[PDB]
Amino acid sequence: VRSITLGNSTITTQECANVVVGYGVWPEYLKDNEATAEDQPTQPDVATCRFYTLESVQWMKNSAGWWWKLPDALSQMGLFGQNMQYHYLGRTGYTIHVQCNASKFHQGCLLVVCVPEAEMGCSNLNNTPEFAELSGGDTARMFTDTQIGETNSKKVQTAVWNAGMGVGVGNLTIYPHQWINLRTNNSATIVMPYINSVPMDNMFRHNNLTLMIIPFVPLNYSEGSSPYVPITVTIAPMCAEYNGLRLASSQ
Amino acid sequence: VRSITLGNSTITTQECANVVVGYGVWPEYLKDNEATAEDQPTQPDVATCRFYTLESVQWMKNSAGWWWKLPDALSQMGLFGQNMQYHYLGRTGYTIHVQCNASKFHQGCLLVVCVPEAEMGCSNLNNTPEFAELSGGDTARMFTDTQIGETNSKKVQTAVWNAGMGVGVGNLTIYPHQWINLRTNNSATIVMPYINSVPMDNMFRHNNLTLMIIPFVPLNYSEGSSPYVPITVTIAPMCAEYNGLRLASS
Amino acid sequence: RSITLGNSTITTQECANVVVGYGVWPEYLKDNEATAEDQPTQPDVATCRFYTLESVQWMKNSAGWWWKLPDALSQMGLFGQNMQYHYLGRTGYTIHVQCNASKFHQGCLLVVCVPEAEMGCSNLNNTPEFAELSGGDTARMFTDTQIGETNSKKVQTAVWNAGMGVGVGNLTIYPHQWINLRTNNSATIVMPYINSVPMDNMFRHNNLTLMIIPFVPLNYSEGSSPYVPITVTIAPMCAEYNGLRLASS
Amino acid sequence: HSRSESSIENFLCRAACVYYATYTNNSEKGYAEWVINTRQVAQLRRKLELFTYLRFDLELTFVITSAQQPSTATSVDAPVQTHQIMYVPPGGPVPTKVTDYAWQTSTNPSVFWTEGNAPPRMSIPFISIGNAYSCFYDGWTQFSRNGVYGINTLNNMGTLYMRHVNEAGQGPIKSTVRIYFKPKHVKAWVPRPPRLCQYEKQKNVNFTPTGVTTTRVGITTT
Amino acid sequence: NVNSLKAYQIPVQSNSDNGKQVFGFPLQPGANGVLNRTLLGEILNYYTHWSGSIKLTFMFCGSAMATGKFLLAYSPPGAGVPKNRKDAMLGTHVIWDVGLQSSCVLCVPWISQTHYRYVVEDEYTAAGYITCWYQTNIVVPADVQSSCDILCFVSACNDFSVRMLKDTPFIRQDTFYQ
Amino acid sequence: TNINYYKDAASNSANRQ
Amino acid sequence: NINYYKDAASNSANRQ
Repeated sequence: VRSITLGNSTITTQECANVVVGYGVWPEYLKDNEATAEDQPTQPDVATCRFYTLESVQWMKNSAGWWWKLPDALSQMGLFGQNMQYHYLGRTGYTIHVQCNASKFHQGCLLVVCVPEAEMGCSNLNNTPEFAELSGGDTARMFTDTQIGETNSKKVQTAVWNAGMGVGVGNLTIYPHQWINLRTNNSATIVMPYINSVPMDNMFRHNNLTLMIIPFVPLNYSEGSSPYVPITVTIAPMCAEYNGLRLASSQ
Repeated sequence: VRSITLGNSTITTQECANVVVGYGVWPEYLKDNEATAEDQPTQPDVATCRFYTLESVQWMKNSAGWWWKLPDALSQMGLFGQNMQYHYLGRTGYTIHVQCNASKFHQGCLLVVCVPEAEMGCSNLNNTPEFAELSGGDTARMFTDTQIGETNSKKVQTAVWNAGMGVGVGNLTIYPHQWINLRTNNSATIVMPYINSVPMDNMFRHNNLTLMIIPFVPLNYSEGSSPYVPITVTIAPMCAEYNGLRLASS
Repeated sequence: RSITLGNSTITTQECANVVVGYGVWPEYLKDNEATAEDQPTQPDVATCRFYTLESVQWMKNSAGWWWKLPDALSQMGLFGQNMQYHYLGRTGYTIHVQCNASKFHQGCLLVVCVPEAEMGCSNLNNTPEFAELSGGDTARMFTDTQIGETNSKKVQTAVWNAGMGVGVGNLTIYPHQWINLRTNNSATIVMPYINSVPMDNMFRHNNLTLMIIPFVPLNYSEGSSPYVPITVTIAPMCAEYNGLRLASS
Repeated sequence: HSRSESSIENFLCRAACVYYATYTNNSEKGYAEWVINTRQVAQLRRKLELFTYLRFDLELTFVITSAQQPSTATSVDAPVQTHQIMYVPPGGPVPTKVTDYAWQTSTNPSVFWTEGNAPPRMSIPFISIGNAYSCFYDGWTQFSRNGVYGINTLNNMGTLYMRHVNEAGQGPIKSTVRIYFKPKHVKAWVPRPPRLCQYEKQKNVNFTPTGVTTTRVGITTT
Repeated sequence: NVNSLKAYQIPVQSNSDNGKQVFGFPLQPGANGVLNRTLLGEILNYYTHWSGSIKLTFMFCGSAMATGKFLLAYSPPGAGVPKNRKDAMLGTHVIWDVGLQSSCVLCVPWISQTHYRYVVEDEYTAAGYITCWYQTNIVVPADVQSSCDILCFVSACNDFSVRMLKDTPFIRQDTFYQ
Repeated sequence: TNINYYKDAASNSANRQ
Repeated sequence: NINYYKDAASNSANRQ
């Protein structure tokens, strides 16, 4: 077995389990060459780059999927969130560890993907979804197995087979991803780098990434096998930087 | 014509009255030879080590004096306070800048002192003073012009001539200090190092330092001269370290 | 210290700093840049000296003052005499605006030197009158309000446009200083020859225009002396005159 | 990083319509004329007026467009139209009619351009008598400090005439010539405040006073 | 005030209070009325993009006997305009003692998500808010005025550049001037 | 590559560099 | 290759 240690935390991730390192890039700190913000950043290090375990969700035989926006997922988690409120600009990578364990007598398969810039569409084509609909602080917002109607002016068109992005759900594999096949898998680990067109961005106004966990083969199990299979997401900021110190934000 | 810069901030000082550097020690970080905590320490640097300006007070012809408890002064002011809430152990030095300006037609003199371990006494000798009486964050607590009554259950014996510590106020000069004489001075700057018997301590339970501003020669001025002379205190943590990350504390 | 030139030796000095125009110290015309083939007259001491013009009073209401430069020293001494007798002339200047108040006074003047200060009219269909633009040894004044259209040949002296249709708060591009009575006693600007041609006629063309505009008005408590004058002292520098002939104003 | 696009050359070296005029086919005296100044248009004038003294060559681009005017004949056929633009330097003979001898341009430069082709273009040197163009002139034209006050005592750049070389068409055609200036190889001196008040006249600085800036409610307003 | 020199005068006075913001404008050099007509703003209005630090020079034109202290603060965007000196004090701030320094220069740094910002207003390219507060009340002696004025100056720092030449919105025409 | 075709300097392109 | 224009944006595509 192996030990992934970030600050006060330490994960146990099989031994042969493959860590998917984003687009081949390991998160690193900003270089003086590509920067413009003239104020010296704050690098919390141990206090920020650590494993925050978000809320777990239940995988049931009909579950369509779950998703989290990342900057707005760790917004309420510790000193990461505090620096997030107090600074105008931020920059972060992540180590995402999605854990699900069943028994030999269970079956199922989840796609765990990291969509950068997951701009989602609305149910009413004449409106954009609302902040609460797109965002759930450590409270996974759920995909749906059905189309939501034109009614409900400000909701996300959560039909899973379009991933709420107007694409084929079967093509999300271009984004860094793993599969949790209960037959042979216990967890998925993805190390995402800073993905953005600008060197630093605000952490409340822009969710640079979006984690999605979508069961492609549904859970099933014989009578007697434990029927409550939870999935627990644990994300860790990596090489976090903040610039532009100021008042906090009511966001 | 001098500037002291820390983080996002920058203070303006005359190139004459130098900085009183604590007990001859400039603040530094803890080294692996004096420490006991094993966890790596958060050192927020620019976000923590910066000039936090506390609330201003008015100096009047009758004012007896003011004091602040240091760890519990910036406790709710910025990321210093946030780290203070989220960590079990902390360690800091300070740069304290007391700013007061009057005119040539004014007169007066303040003692600006930094008392390490300013354990203060009670009015009722059968009780220990109350935390709210001893402590004020962004709310300077005040010395008294007179003895407070023994009747008061949990109050601080704030009689200025004893500094609330049962000593001679005229001997507070043993602690690091400066004088703000309005005739010749506009501010005083004292750079205090970490003073304690242990390498680190909890920042809510123990106020290891206490700032005191006591006017020894009171404010005075002729009719016409401005009657409102405020005193503003601005403290900047220096070489801040935090250990033992945990759930936050009220 | 002091600044001594041609029998005149103003001493107003306290470290401080002289604003040297556009970084150029006045010099005589080089043979490389000249066209007038006749040999110039360089009176030197007799002309390059501190002529102190009439003083003006800074009042709590004063909007500002201006002088056209050739026609400010036009009547002052041998500078004026050579000016009358020669067709072409070329000079730099050292301008010294002197104002002193007390510690209990407050106010601030902008002292700027505008090259080519072409000024507009109130009646937009004509140009201002010569006397309206010019005041021999007599500072002309800006106004606190817009002047009237009916006025046939008057200068639009509303200060906030400087009589040039521009932002008065942007006059700092021209060489300038501030006389902040809190910290200041005078302003000294050493201006070089500014013109498109090597030499020009000194009656027809006022190459420069000094402007003194109070940005923060004079104020003082009852008792402090209420009469604060401003005195302008300008000295030609490296004066040259070409084309001697009869003279006429 | 680089301040390249903020150089004076980049700032001023972009074509700008300085004036445009009209003339008619047969008419009677259907020729156009223009005394060349740079102060009739607002945009170019302000850009140039950010400086007191300038020096540069010029790129002249002419955009000449014609249009059919109403007529009473049956199916008027337009043959291709050619135009002549003649420059009369100050002092030269001046066309008094569409069929004048001045149009011979033995010496006076002129362009002949046929419609439907690339717009004609011409570069011209630094044509000043002094060592720099003057944007402002705080003086008069007469030594008696009388006559004219301003930059129109300096402006003497000659006239620019326009005519149809084609003519007599059975149906009338009206043409519009648009002159475009583009400063090349520019040199500027003595910057001065940008123009604040709207321009009023081309021959003087005369302005109607306006406020310093736009207004807000309070000093703390955001 | 805009039609007079009073627009350039920042009023300051002896006070019974503290904090007491003296002025506050957004950091829109090319858009807001405070700055767009400055020298810097005029130049910026001929370009589309801008980037760099800004020199805000403050000169105290009060009596030689007046003293005091001010907090000049630049608060980056993300949080509303600082409401009290406590809030403004977290962002970039400077303590200016009037008495030793008649003038004080604040170099507002370039803290932006992008390499450049729009000269025109856009909530994406936000610049922040510049505020000033009383650090220590203006103390004045007898028989000298207690209310003074301050002048503000804007310039560009050594690392300032503009881009994408364009026409200014300030000049307008409807006929050929003659 | 920039070659000037005309005998007069005024005919050249701008001094952009 | 030979480029006729002073600005790199004017050049042809990078297909070789």
